[PDB]
Amino acid sequence: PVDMSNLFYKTLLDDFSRSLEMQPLVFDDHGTCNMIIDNTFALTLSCDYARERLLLIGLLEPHKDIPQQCLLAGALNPLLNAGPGLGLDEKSGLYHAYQSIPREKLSVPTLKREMAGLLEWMRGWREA
Amino acid sequence: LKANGQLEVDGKRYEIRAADDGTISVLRPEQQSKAKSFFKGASQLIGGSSQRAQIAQALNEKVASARTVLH
Repeated sequence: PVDMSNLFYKTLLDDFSRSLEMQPLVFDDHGTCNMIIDNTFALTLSCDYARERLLLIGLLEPHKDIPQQCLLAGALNPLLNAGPGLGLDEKSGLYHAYQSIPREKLSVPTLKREMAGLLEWMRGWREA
Repeated sequence: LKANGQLEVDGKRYEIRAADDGTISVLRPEQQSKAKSFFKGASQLIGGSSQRAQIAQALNEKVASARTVLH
């Protein structure tokens, strides 16, 4: 049978959409919700049901000549302050920014705060 | 019943839209290819993607069923 508790993420997403006063955002049949923010940033919310967490994932766009050592220092950010991370996806060759929120900690204000955090992290890298 | 949500948090306002092919076309053209590649790969990023998609599809079917009960 279907584990109905896994609809928690959708319920949250509906409440978030209501807060944003917008047509409801939806998770697709891969458990993801792709969004464009401010006609500038690409962001995805992804439900990791097995690990009981929601992922916020963003497309990073560092300067072509940012030293890889700088990006690797950035990669430690989650350790330093529980903020967003970064890494290289080898399938696409694109740098990804990410934040994970355990199901236990999800709420509409937490999701809002963490999305803004991710966005500002993306903004900093793109213009560094 | 607007497509463009306003996320307000910490003295900032962000406009959110769902990312369909239409909304991607509005990005600057020099931004679109990477955005498309990012979105295409995003749902496969996390380990166990097959099984996650099986779960997601089943949940969405249940949601569709609950709507039919009302109607």
